[PDB]
Amino acid sequence: FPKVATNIMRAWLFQHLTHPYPSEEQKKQLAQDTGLTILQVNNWFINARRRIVQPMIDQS
DNA sequence: TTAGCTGTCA
DNA sequence: TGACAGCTAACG
Repeated sequence: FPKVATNIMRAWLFQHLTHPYPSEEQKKQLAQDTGLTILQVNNWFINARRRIVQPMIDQS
């Protein structure tokens, strides 16, 4: 929900459109850089992939 | 058994 | 768009 939390999560995503699956090291590092919880970080990407990444694939 | 994906509500 | 119950794939 934090406006900042979105930005930090958006960057890594588009910085890894081919491998949008972070590691346990990056998951916590994102959580610390956002203050969110691990579960919050986990769910965000899973939603982001099918709402940000996948739609662009369809357009190709 | 855990990471990830689908379906889905407020 | 952030939640989580439920199903699915990579026997210890």
